[PDB]
Amino acid sequence: MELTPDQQTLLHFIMDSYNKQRMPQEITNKILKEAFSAEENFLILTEMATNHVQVLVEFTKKLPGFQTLDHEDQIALLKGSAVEAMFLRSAEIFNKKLPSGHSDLLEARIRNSGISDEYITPMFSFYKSIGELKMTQEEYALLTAIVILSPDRQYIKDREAVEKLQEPLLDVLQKLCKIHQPNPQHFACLLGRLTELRTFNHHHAEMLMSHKFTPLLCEIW
Amino acid sequence: DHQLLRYLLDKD
Ligand SMILES: Cc1onc(-c2ccc(Cl)cc2Cl)c1C(=O)N(C1CCCCC1)C1CCCCC1
Repeated sequence: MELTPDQQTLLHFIMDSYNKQRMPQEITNKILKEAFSAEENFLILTEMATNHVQVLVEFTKKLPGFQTLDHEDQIALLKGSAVEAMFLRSAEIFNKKLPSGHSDLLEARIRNSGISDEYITPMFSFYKSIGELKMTQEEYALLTAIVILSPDRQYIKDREAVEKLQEPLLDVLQKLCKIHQPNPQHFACLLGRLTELRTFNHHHAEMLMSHKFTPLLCEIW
Repeated sequence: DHQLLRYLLDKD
């Protein structure tokens, strides 16, 4: 029927950390004002990417139990979930945070930045697909926390300790789906987005092959 | 390796 006091606590802590995330106004302004060319457009995206990583590192550190993990496991989680967590954040920015005029200018910059349509087309399909679900802020926060605390990233020493942090989050999300949408396939649809995000590791890897970025981007990718 | 990443992780 409802979340236990322990599950409410976990959700509260995650929501707090999710709400403290902010895309600077300086960045939204650049989307609107900066010169329109492949080099300038690619440079704005590079800036947005660096900021997403900074925002996601700050969110991750505050996740319940993340700090109890080994420091080397903490880095493997950040490096392994980067691409996936960024797309999830960029989808929320594109679908919910930006005004309708700004989204249009951003799409125009994305499509004219040197990045292949082979990458850009499933990105926008994913954006439309996540937009269709009409996800609450709780669902975006929990999915982001679930993506980050994935126990099957490369170079994780203590996978079991990571599982113990991810599993109660999966339990909370399913319970929320039952409470908010008592549409019984809503959880399965959210899981579908998790597997859809995984395909982006492949499109990003093929893009990287063809220090044009930032030191944080070179380190995390 | 991961010097910038470690810094953001260890700050406060
Ligand atoms: C990973 C990753 O996850 N989300 C993004 C993202 C999406 C949309 C915006 Cl407007 C901004 C970003 Cl950062 C993102 C990423 O880093 N991208 C995107 C690649 C697919 C086309 C859009 C840009 C490139 C990568 C090369 C360097 C420049 C930024």
